[PDB]
Amino acid sequence: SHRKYEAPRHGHLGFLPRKRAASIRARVKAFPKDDRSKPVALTSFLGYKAGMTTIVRDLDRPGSKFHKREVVEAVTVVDTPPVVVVGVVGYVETPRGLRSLTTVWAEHLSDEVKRRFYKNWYKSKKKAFTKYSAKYAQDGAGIERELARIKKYASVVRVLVHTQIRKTPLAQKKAHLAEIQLNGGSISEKVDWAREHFEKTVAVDSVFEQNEMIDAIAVTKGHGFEGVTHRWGTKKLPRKTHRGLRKVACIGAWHPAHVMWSVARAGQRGYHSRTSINHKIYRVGKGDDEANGATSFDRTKKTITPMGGFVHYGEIKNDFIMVKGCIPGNRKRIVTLRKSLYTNTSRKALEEVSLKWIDTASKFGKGRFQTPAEKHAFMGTLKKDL
Amino acid sequence: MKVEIDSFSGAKIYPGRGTLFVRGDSKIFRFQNSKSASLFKQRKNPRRIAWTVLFRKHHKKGI
Amino acid sequence: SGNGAQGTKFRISLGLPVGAIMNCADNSGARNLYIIAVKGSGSRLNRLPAASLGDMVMATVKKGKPELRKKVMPAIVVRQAKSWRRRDGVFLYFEDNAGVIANPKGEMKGSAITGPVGKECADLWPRVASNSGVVV
RNA sequence: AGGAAACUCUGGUGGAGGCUCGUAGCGGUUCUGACGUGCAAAUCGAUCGUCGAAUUUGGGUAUAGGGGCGAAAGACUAAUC
RNA sequence: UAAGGUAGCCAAAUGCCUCGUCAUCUAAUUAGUGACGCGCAUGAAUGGAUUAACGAGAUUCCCACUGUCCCUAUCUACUAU
RNA sequence: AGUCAAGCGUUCAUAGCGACAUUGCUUUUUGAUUCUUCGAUGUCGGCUCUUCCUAUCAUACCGAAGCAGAAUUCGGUAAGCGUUGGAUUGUUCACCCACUAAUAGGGAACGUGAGCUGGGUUUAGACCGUCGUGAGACAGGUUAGUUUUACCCUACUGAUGAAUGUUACCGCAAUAGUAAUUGAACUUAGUACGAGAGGAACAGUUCAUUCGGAUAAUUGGUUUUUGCGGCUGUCUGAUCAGGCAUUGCCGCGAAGCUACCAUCCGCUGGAUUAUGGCUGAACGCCUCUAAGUCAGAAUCCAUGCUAGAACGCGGUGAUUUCU
Ligand SMILES: [Mg+2]
Ligand SMILES: [Mg+2]
Ligand SMILES: [Mg+2]
Ligand SMILES: [Mg+2]
Ligand SMILES: [Mg+2]
Ligand SMILES: [Mg+2]
Ligand SMILES: [Mg+2]
Ligand SMILES: [Mg+2]
Ligand SMILES: [Mg+2]
Ligand SMILES: [Mg+2]
Ligand SMILES: [Mg+2]
Ligand SMILES: [Mg+2]
Ligand SMILES: [Mg+2]
Ligand SMILES: [Mg+2]
Ligand SMILES: [Mg+2]
Ligand SMILES: [Mg+2]
Ligand SMILES: [Mg+2]
Ligand SMILES: [Mg+2]
Ligand SMILES: [Mg+2]
Ligand SMILES: [Mg+2]
Ligand SMILES: [Mg+2]
Ligand SMILES: [Mg+2]
Ligand SMILES: [Mg+2]
Ligand SMILES: [Mg+2]
Ligand SMILES: [Mg+2]
Ligand SMILES: [Mg+2]
Ligand SMILES: [Mg+2]
Ligand SMILES: [Mg+2]
Ligand SMILES: [Mg+2]
Ligand SMILES: [Mg+2]
Ligand SMILES: [Mg+2]
Ligand SMILES: [Mg+2]
Ligand SMILES: [Mg+2]
Ligand SMILES: [Mg+2]
Ligand SMILES: [Mg+2]
Ligand SMILES: [Mg+2]
Repeated sequence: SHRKYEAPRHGHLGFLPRKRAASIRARVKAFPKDDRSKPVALTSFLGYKAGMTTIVRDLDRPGSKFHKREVVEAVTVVDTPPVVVVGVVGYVETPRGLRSLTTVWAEHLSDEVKRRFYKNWYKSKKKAFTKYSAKYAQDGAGIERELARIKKYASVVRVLVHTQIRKTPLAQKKAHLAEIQLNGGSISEKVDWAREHFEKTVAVDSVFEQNEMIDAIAVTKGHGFEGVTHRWGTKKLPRKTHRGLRKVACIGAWHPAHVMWSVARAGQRGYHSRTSINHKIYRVGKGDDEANGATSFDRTKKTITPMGGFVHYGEIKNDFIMVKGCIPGNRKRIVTLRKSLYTNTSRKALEEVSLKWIDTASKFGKGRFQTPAEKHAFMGTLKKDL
Repeated sequence: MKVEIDSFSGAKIYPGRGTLFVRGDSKIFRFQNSKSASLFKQRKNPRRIAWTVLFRKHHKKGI
Repeated sequence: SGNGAQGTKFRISLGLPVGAIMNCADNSGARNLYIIAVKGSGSRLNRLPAASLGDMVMATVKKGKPELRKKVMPAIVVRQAKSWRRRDGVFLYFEDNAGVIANPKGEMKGSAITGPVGKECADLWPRVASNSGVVV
């Protein structure tokens, strides 16, 4: 018989299977559409989620009742040390999709990137790209012809980059390596830009700018095996339920004589790769700068790091991206930012944002003070101070 | 933005921090944290809580 | 809310389900209001229709004058006592649940309101804003 | 103490009751909880009924199968009625 | 007809029609209570009517209280592993 | 659900209906039957949860009206999306209150008891009424009454994993899934329309409902941080410092987890259905149609998103000597 009262479906079927991700770095499944008019630029960037804080900004929404009034918003900080370009690769378009035909690496690879090709680095001869380096040091022979091959073929070019993991307070020592699509000029211009940028660094402001809506791609925080009640949001059964009540009562009718795929069941929660779109960049902050946390209204020279550092992360001595809201993934996780795949006007992606004040109080508790100078001025002298 | 003062402990309240409480006599109290809020709703006297600005003013500590 | 709304209301945390009893702030001779319905509330299985500040509800007078008891009438929630966030991020709450009795268009049955009212209800209903002494 | 008298009233004393709250004890209401190839062919935990008697109980003794016994449920009569 | 149900009581644990009609209780009540009685099929030791107190008896409402619920979350021990 | 059309509809069979008749469909009614099951298929309702159907209640786009506007009615493509909270009743059904865009109808062994519950029916106890001489009977009423087992196979949810010279990195994308939904306010505008009463719509703006995916800066919750402090009883001769009280209790309590109880986010291109058209014969005229063709729906397919064939694939680095 029919279900007595209608109710919406618990959970979303387009986020199936709810399994662990393949890798800890989420894959960029799609890049912005290219145009052969703009200069050669990247389409994505790599950073590490450092934590959240609050800002205060004056809202400019002509029609809201809080127009030209101050609001506080939750932002998240992505520590982005400047990435390093080591290698490019091109893709020809077959009737079976895109296919890589070549990979041209830079001559000198750093230890933090060539640790990625090792599981036991401490007991190794470190022989990696040593014959490719001997393929270098001639005029150009074993490199320039593959570059010309990418020019002759390969109607989509991707640049191999790697993070600078030693510039972050993480204890990993093994950088993350990824491909970023180029979205400017012809194939020759793309590969010439890459060849010029071999063994060289790219800063985050060369690709992103303020008030730009971006997409955050990351693997969410893991929670292990989880029951159906929290995994899918089903209703808890009543109190006098034998054999437990954090379950689904009916897992299917008699016919079809099978448990359906659409029945909510227990399993892994978290550690899924997610892509959250339409996140406005509020500040492209420079690490080569004091007063990162200062605004034109605050004007007290304090960096973006809170008191006592970021919880479980550390300091933000490098450049960073302050982006509005929540992004998937926890702290210390590699996070791939991406430009928007379409142009959104919406009267919200076009809003220019100027910050008034940034919170730098301690996140290790109910922090009262933004700076140690303010703390000492309020509290006076102590017993340790003489 | 304005930095308000805690109505119980005299601490500085930054935007988006702490809570506000409107009592039936139309009086507005502000608390930086649930500690001071719970002490207020326990009706403790701030002149007898040793870490409050009112206490230190009453005892001339750092005065 | 609905008909007599003067503009919109940003989402206030719902603190008054049906069956809740709030005080009667105005001088219409009623003591308490008993919430039986929420105007504009959605439909979800097993979910109670819950009211926030500024919302128009249907209520009955459980205690008060017999001219007002034993009938359904529109009311307006003016004090919530469940903590809610404003867009400037201050979390605030009164110390009691309180509403006034109004017509379906928003004109109050009474003439004066005791205690404070929320400005998120005052801006939504001008007749409440007229008889309100202090608006926070 | 009051009253003409009949007798009434107040304060104590006393310690009655198949009285009452509540232990040990006896029982077994509810969770229709635990267990339910159990610790257990009836248990465990909490919540409960009663707790000076028409009480609880040992031993001895009597009643034996169409019979016994039954404050009566077709209950019990050696996990058997 | 032997006598034709008296005193009482009632949609009662007893009333088919029936969720009987009226009133009250609620925003709304096949429930509850108070009334009415041509009562399928109430009724006097087949005991009738009433009844203070008592009740692990059945039922309705009110106050208080609460994760029973809106709407779930978190923690501990022993499992499960 | 049709066909016909006597009449109703002021006038007018067919805007909407529609008698006397007649043709069907369905298996969500109740019957009829007895084919399977009596060496047992756990049997009413509710809760919970998924999917399916369309005979569409709402929403999208349209056609018709005895459609001036507003409201409404009939019908088409349409099952994409949603279809509620309660009083009484064991109820299915029902009847009211109220919200809503709407509170449409059904199936899946009359879905679903090794998923729950046990209120009801349907053992044994007991009461009343009627019947019976009686034991007893009653789809008459009432009350009390044990709801067992998965560790096996498959299915499903997750998790590994041999063999593809080894090992590592970066990738492609066949296939499969897919998601966003609805309303209000301002403005349009007291404008169009209408004698008046009344009274719109497109675009735009701000919010909100339902759902979903994350996240924990803040707020709230949680406390074995047994972290700090306090309190009772007892013990260590007292003090200090502690033990026990099945985590002794109380207040605060970071971190972590977590909440529409907190915050953020939830894309745009094509092909079409209904329908309206263009050109244009058949039928020298006319005609959206026969050839051809245009625009077009919450539709479909892509973009996007989620997994990645463990017998689908590509590129790339290093490839062992005194086993
Ligand atoms: Mg069903
Ligand atoms: Mg249905
Ligand atoms: Mg049970
Ligand atoms: Mg913190
Ligand atoms: Mg329900
Ligand atoms: Mg006694
Ligand atoms: Mg007693
Ligand atoms: Mg005892
Ligand atoms: Mg027991
Ligand atoms: Mg049991
Ligand atoms: Mg068991
Ligand atoms: Mg018997
Ligand atoms: Mg025996
Ligand atoms: Mg009589
Ligand atoms: Mg009667
Ligand atoms: Mg009731
Ligand atoms: Mg009666
Ligand atoms: Mg009798
Ligand atoms: Mg009893
Ligand atoms: Mg048969
Ligand atoms: Mg059988
Ligand atoms: Mg058989
Ligand atoms: Mg068999
Ligand atoms: Mg079976
Ligand atoms: Mg159809
Ligand atoms: Mg059937
Ligand atoms: Mg079953
Ligand atoms: Mg029963
Ligand atoms: Mg029986
Ligand atoms: Mg007889
Ligand atoms: Mg029978
Ligand atoms: Mg596909
Ligand atoms: Mg969630
Ligand atoms: Mg807290
Ligand atoms: Mg906490
Ligand atoms: Mg033409």
